[PDB]
Amino acid sequence: EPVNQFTGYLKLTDNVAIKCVDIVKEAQSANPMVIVNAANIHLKHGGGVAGALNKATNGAMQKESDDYIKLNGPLTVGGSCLLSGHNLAKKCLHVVGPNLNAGEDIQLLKAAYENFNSQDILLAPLLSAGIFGAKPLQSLQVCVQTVRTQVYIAVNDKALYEQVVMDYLDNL
Repeated sequence: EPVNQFTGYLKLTDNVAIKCVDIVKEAQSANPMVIVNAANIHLKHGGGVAGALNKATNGAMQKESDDYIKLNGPLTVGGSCLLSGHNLAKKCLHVVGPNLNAGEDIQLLKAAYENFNSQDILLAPLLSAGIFGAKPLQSLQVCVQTVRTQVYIAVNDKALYEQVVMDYLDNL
C-alpha cells in the first residue's frame, strides 16, 4: 500500500533520477502513482516497453487503449493521454516520443517530455529508445533539460547507465 517507494537511484539533478533496473520489476518494487508508457499514436502496445507493460497487465492496458482509440482517436507524436495504470501503477501516462526509424523529428522529444510535467512524480523509461532509434544518452539529455517534476527513470542498459554515472562524476 505505500506508494512511490523509490530507492537506490542516482539523482542527476534535483528532478531527474536514474536506476539500472527493468521497469516492470521496478513498478512492482516502487508501487508508483504514475508509470509512463512509451506509446505510439495508435496505442498499439506491442514491442519494447509498450509490449512489456501490456503483458504485465494481462492485456488490460490494450483493452482500455482500444476503447480510448474508438471514442477519441489517435494521439499526436509528442502528445500523451492519461489512462489506468492497472496493476503496475495507479495511472499510466501514455507518451508518444518520435520514432526516428519512421523519419519523425528527434526534436519532438521536447514536446514528448513536456507531458511529464503534468504529473508530480513518475516512473518512466527513456523515450524513443530501442527500435524508435534515438540514442538513449540523447533522450536522457532532453529529459534533463525539459522535465520539471520528479521523474524516476528505469533503464535496463548497463552501457548507458555506466556512461551516465561517468558523466555525473565528471560534472561534480
